Amino acid sequence: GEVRRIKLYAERLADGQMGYGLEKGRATIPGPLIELNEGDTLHIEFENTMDVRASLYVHGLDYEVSSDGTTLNKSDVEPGGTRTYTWRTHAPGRRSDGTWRAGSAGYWHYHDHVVGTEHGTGGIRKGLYGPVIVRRKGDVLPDATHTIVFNDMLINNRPAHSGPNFEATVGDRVEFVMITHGEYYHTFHMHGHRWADNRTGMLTGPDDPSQVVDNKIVGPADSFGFQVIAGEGVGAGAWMYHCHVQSHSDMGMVGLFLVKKTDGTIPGYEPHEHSG
Amino acid sequence: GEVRRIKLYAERLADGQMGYGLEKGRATIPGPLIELNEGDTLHIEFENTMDVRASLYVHGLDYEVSSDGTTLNKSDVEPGGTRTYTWRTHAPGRRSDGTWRAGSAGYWHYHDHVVGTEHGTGGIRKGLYGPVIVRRKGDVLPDATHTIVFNDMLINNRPAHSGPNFEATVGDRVEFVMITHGEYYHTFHMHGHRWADNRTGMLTGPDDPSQVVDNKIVGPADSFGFQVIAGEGVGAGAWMYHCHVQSHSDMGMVGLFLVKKTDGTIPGYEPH
Amino acid sequence: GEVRRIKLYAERLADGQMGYGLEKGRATIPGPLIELNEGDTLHIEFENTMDVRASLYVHGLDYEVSSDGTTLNKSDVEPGGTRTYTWRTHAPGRRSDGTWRAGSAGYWHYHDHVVGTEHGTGGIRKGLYGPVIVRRKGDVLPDATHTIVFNDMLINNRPAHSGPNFEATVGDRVEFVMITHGEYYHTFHMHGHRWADNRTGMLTGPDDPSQVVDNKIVGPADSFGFQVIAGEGVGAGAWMYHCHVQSHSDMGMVGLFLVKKTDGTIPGY
Ligand SMILES: [Cu+2]
Ligand SMILES: [Cu+2]
Ligand SMILES: [Cu+2]
Ligand SMILES: [Cu+2]
Ligand SMILES: [Cu+2]
Ligand SMILES: [Cu+2]
Ligand SMILES: [Cu+2]
Ligand SMILES: [Cu+2]
Ligand SMILES: [Cu+2]
Repeated sequence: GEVRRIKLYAERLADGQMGYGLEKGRATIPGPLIELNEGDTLHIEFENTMDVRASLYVHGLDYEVSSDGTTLNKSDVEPGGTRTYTWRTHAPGRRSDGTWRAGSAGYWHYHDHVVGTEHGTGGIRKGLYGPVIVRRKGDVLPDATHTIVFNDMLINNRPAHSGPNFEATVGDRVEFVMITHGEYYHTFHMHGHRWADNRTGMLTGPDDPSQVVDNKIVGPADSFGFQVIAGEGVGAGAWMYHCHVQSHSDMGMVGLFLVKKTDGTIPGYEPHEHSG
Repeated sequence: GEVRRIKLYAERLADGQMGYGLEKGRATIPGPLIELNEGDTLHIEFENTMDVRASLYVHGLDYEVSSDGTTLNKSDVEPGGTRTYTWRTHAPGRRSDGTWRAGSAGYWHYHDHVVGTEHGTGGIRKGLYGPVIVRRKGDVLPDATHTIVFNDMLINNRPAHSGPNFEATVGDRVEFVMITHGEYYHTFHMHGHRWADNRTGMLTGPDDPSQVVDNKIVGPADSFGFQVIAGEGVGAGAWMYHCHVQSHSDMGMVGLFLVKKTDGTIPGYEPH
Repeated sequence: GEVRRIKLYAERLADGQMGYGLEKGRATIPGPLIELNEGDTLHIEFENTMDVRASLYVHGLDYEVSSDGTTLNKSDVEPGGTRTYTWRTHAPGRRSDGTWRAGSAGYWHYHDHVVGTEHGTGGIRKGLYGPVIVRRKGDVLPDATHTIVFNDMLINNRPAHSGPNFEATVGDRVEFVMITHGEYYHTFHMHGHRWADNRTGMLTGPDDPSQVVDNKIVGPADSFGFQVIAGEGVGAGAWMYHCHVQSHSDMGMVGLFLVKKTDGTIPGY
C-alpha cells in the first residue's frame, strides 16, 4: 500500500499518431508500462499537449467518476490542460456477506476515451493505449515483460510485417501482456509455448483446472497476460507469434520470440551466406 | 425440488417486434426472467398468439426432443396454437463411473427456433429471447437482476443510444445476465465494476484462479452472468456499460448503470 | 512414456482438396486422430506426395524448431519428399523453484503451415488439418471420439447442409474434439448436451468452478474438447449441433448427434 505519483503526457507523434509518455517528447506506442501492487494508489498528473480533448481511462482498477476519463463524467482534459487522475487498487478479502471480493490484480490497460469520438475511437486508433499490471503479494516477477497490442490489423501500430520481435535466453521467465483494440476479433497464437487461461497464465498447482492453451480468441479491449519459461521443453529458436486468423497472419500480424541458447546463438539463424 | 407451472405467450408487439410475456398484452423484450433451483421442474403452458409458427427453445436445461422447440422434432407451435414445454433441472453428483456430473446451474436463456428460418433468425431478431437463471443450493441471491442482450447491433432491441439504463444504490448486490444473439461478435464492458469469469461471476475464495475481468468477448447464443457490489471501491456515479468494439459503441451500443448514494443522489453527468 | 512411430502422408484429393492419411490413398478431412499419453514421444515419418511444398505443424505439444513445419525454420517438405517430425509430451510437475509446470494434456490439432502461403492458408483451406488428443494419467476414456472442424463456413470441408452426423446409444460416453480454422469466428452449440469449459469438458468434482456451457465462441486455430453421456437427462433424439451465428446455421453449418435407444430406434426420425 504505497502512494505513488507519476507524470504522463499525451502528445501527437509523426504520421498522424498519438501516444502517451513519461516526459514530453518521449511518448511511445504502446504507452509506458505501469506496474502496481494490490493496495497501491497511483496519482497520475496528466497533461494533454494536443490540440484536441484527450483522456486517460483504465480497466480493472478502482477510480471514482472524476477519474472516468469520459465526456459523460466531464473528466477528460482540454487541449493544453492538466488533470490528476487517481487509480486505487485493493487486495482480495472476505466481505461481510460472506463472499470473496476479488482483488485488483491482473493484466489490465489504459487508453483514451475522448479523441475522435466519445469512445476514444480515434485516440485508440492513433496510439493512445498502454499496459497496466497489478500484482498480488507473492506473485512471481519475470526477467522481462513484453507488450503485444493487436490494434485493428496492426501490432503496436507498427507497419505490416514489422514485428515487434522480442529476445530472450532459454530458461528466462518471460512475461507477455496481450491487449486488443479497435474493430476486429483476433486469435493470439504462439509457436512452442503455452500458458494457462487464468489470472497469471500459470497453473497454481495440480488442483487448478484452468485450460492450458496456445491460441486465444480476443476482441476489442480484452487483456490477458502470462509467463513462460523461454524454450521450455522446446529449446532455442525463432518462435513465431501471430494472429491465427489466416488473412491476418498473411497480411503481417506476425512477430518473433527469439530464444537464444545460453551460448548466445539461435538455432538455424543464418542471416549471411558463407563462401563454398 | 419443486414442480412449477407458468403461462407464456408469444405476441407481435404494437411496434412490430415479437415478445414473450407472462400475460396477454404484457410481452416484453427481453422476455420474462425465469428463475429455478436445481431439481425444479417447470411446465410452461405456452400460447402462440401470432399468425406465423413460433416456438420455445432453452439452453442448458434438461428437456426431451418433444420440447426442443424445433421443426426437426415437431415441437414448434402453429399460429394461435398451444403447447406445454417442460424444462427439468438436476443437481450435481457422482456418477457410478466415478466421474462428476455437472448440475444445471448457470446463466441460461430461451428463444424462438422457427420464426423466419428453422433457426429462429427472425424470431430472435424481433425480440423472442429471454433469460433463465438456475441456482445451486447456497448460491448468493441478489437485490436485483438486470438482463442485457446484445442482439445484432441493438441492446434489448432498444434504438441506438437509448439504454437501457439500470438503477441501483451503493452497496446493493446487483446481478447481470448477459446474452448475445444474431450475427456479430461483441465485447461486453462495464466501467467501474469487474467480475470473475466462472459459473457465478464471483470467486469462490482465495484459491479460485479464475480470470477477473471487465471485458468479455461474446458471440451469438453465449450467455454468462455475474453479481457486483454496486459502486464497490468506486462510489456512486453513472457507470457506462457498452460493447467495446469501437464502431458498435459509437453507433449506440451503450447504456448506464446509475449507482446512487443512499440519499438517492448521483454525481452530475451529461448523457448523449 | 512410450516411444511411438507412425507414417503420415499428405495427398491431393478431389475438388482441389488436400488431406493427411495414415496409408497412401487413405487421406481424410479431417486427418487421422492422433492420441498420446503425457510423456509419450511420437516420430511421424511424413511423406509429401503432392507437387507443392507442404508441412506438418502441431499445437500444444513439445517439438524443436526442426519440427516447426515452417519455412522460417526450414522444416517443411519438398514435393515428393519425406521428413521425420518428432513430437514430445510431458506430464505436469513442480519445477525446482516450486512453480507448477503445466502438462501437455489437451485437445490439440495439427495442420499445414506452407501450402498457399507461409501460414498454410491454402493448405488449411483445402483440408490439411486433424486432431491430436494428449491424455493425462487417470483420464476417463470414451466409447467414441468425433471430430468437428469449422473451417471457414464448412464443417470438415463438407458441402452446406451435409452433416456430418454422428451416432451413439443412450448412455455412451462420447468425446467431441472441436477445431476452428480460417477467417471467421463461430459459436459452437449442441442441443440437449452441455460440458464444462475446462480441459476435459467434465468438472473435476464439487470444487471446480468452471462455467458449464452449451455454446462457445471460437476462432481460427482454437481447439477444445469434451465428453458427454449421450442423452443424459434428455433421452434419445436427433440432437442438432450447429454454429449459432444465425446466418451460418441458416446456411448449413448444422449436423446431428443421433442418440438411439438401446433398441436402435430414435424418436420420430
Ligand atoms: Cu468506455
Ligand atoms: Cu487478427
Ligand atoms: Cu477500454
Ligand atoms: Cu438450435
Ligand atoms: Cu458490439
Ligand atoms: Cu440458442
Ligand atoms: Cu504459425
Ligand atoms: Cu459459424
Ligand atoms: Cu495453427
